[PDB]
This record gives sequence, C-alpha cells and structure tokens, in this order.
Amino acid sequence: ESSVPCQLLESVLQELKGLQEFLDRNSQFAGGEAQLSEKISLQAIQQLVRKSYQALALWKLLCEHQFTIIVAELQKELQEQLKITTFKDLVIRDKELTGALIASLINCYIRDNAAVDGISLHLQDIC
Amino acid sequence: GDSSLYIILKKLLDFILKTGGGFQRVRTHLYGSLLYYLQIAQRPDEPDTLEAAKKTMWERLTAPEDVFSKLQRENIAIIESYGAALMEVVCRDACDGHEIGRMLALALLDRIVSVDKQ
Amino acid sequence: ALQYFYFLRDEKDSQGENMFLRCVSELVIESREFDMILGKLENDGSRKPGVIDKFTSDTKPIINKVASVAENKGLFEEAAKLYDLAKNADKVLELMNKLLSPVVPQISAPQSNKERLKNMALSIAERYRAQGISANK
Repeated sequence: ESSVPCQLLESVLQELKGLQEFLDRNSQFAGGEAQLSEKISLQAIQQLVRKSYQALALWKLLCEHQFTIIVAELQKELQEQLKITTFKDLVIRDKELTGALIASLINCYIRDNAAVDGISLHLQDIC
Repeated sequence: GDSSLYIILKKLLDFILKTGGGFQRVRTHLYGSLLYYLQIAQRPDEPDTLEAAKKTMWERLTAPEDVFSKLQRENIAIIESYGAALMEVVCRDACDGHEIGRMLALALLDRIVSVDKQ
Repeated sequence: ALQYFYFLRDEKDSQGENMFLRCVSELVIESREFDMILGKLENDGSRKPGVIDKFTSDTKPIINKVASVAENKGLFEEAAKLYDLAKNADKVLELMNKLLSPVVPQISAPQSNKERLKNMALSIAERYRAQGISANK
C-alpha cells in the first residue's frame, strides 16, 4: 500500500496545484549572466512543481481502487528497485516502471471511467 | 416574499369587482397586475413539486415546508370572494371593450385558471 | 434521427456539411435529449460518448450553446450536465453550490438518502476533487 494516506495525497495535490497555477499564471514575469541564470533556475523550479503535480495526480488516481492487488501480482525482479523508491524519485521520475504499471492499470479493469481516459492521455502526453 | 405584492393583488380585485373606472384602460391595468401576480406566485413548477411537498408534510416527520401550497390557498380564498363579483364583471367586459383591454383580460382569466381550477 | 441526419454528409461538399451540422444542432436543441445525444458521466474516463460523438467533431460548441440556453430557461441540472461535458469544472461546482445552497434553507421533512441535488452534490465532489481538481479552492 502507499506510504501516505489518501487524505494526505489529496492535501499535497491540492496545495501543489495552487502553486502550479500560480507559477503558470505569472510565469512570464519570472522567465524570459545573472539574469539568465535566474531565468534558468526559475524555469527549472516551475517544471519541478508541475512534475510533482503529475506524480501526485497519478497517485490520486491509484487511491481510487484495486491498486494493491495488481501491485502484488506485478512485482518481479525489478521489485526490489520499486519498493525502495522515494517520492522524490517520482518527483524526478523513473519513467519506465510507472509506464508499465499504468498500462496495467488501464489494461486491467481497475481504472474506472474517467480515470482510465486520463491515463491514456498521460501515456500519450508524457510516455 | 411577495407578500407586499399580495396587498396590491387585493386592491386590484377590489377595483375590478367595483368596476369603477370609466376606462377599460384602467381595468386593463388591473388585469395586467393580477396576471403577473398569479404567474409570479407559482414559479414554473409542475406536479412533481407538489408531490414532493406532500410527502414532506409526511407526515411532519420533523419540520416540513408547505409554504407554496399555503400561499396558493390564501390567494384562492381572496380571489373566491371577490370572485363571484368580479367574474361577472370580467366576462362582460370581455367582450367589448375592450378588444383591446382583451389581450389583457383573457390572459388574466387563463392564469387565474390554473389555480383556481379547480 | 441522428442516423438519418448523418446521411446528409453523403452529399460531400460544404453547404451540405453545414446543413448536416445545423440539423444536428437543431436536433439537440429542443429535443433536449442531452445524455443520449451528447454523452454522460465521467468517472474520470472523460465522456461516455453520445450517439453524435460516435459520428464526432463539433460538439463542444454545441454544448456551450445548449448550456447557455439552459441558463436562460433556468433548466438547472441540464446546465450542470452540459457544463460537465463542457468540462468547465469550476462552472459546474458554482452552479452546483447554488442549487444545493437553496433547498438547504427552507422547511424540513425531506432528503431521502438516495437521489437529488444533494446526491448530485455528493457525485461531483467525490468525482472531481480527488482528480487533479481544476476548481477554485
């Protein structure tokens, strides 16, 4: 099971969402040599905030249902690597495993309705 | 609440029954005000709303709302009295004069009509 | 009706195409068979396609048109339904808050535990809030 509870996941997701929107809105000011360095750093941070948003979003998804059963069945040799994965690891992603897992979430029945559409969108967009 | 409106509704009925007003023009105004009042009271709701209210009354399990039904009942009582008198006046009037005022009085008759249908 | 209107495209060319579109638009409006025609319920998983969607395309603009009209009439529920398809999440909740807000104030004896505006309220919250919620805090 996930280390953190659903309520907590929602909390973090909501908070980061607010930040994400904030930065997205006033991104023009921050981005666009000391000045350039500032630009790069801010760009990096904003990308980071969005990335965390994405990871949390996936977890929000997983919380909905039947995550545990798939996890047990799925995990193989790679499993040791998976279990010692930190949140930051997701923050600065380990793309291939998640893609496989997500595919299983969709292939199997677990994702319901709107959720499923979202992952397929996700795989398409960043996968 | 269109309680304040209620008083005007009463005045209107009074004038009509009296049939004072040389002008049908005046009575057309009375008819128009009455029409809006009747329409206003029952915002478009249909039998479903009435059934829900009855169930809630069901019986006062706790505190019910039966506000719109109560309002309709008060309107209908007022109207009844004044009613016989005024029905006579409204129909005769009808015909003539005012092919004009007519548009107003027939509409008033129809609204009234639902309520007090029965 | 949709199946028949669709034939109109069989005459390939503009004009006819618009005629088809207008006809469908006209069908949706005044028939008000939104669920059937436009779609329904997310459970995440976007829309479950309506018959027209199977045919596809201009569907978002029709929805806005229908939804605004719903607003004129005050056909709330239809508006909420339409906005969900529109995917104007913030708008949905706001209309929604209004609907639930009144009906709350009033007099008592109601609220069976299974269906209506309250129930509607429960649906949306469970539904949207967990997922990447776009609405205002």
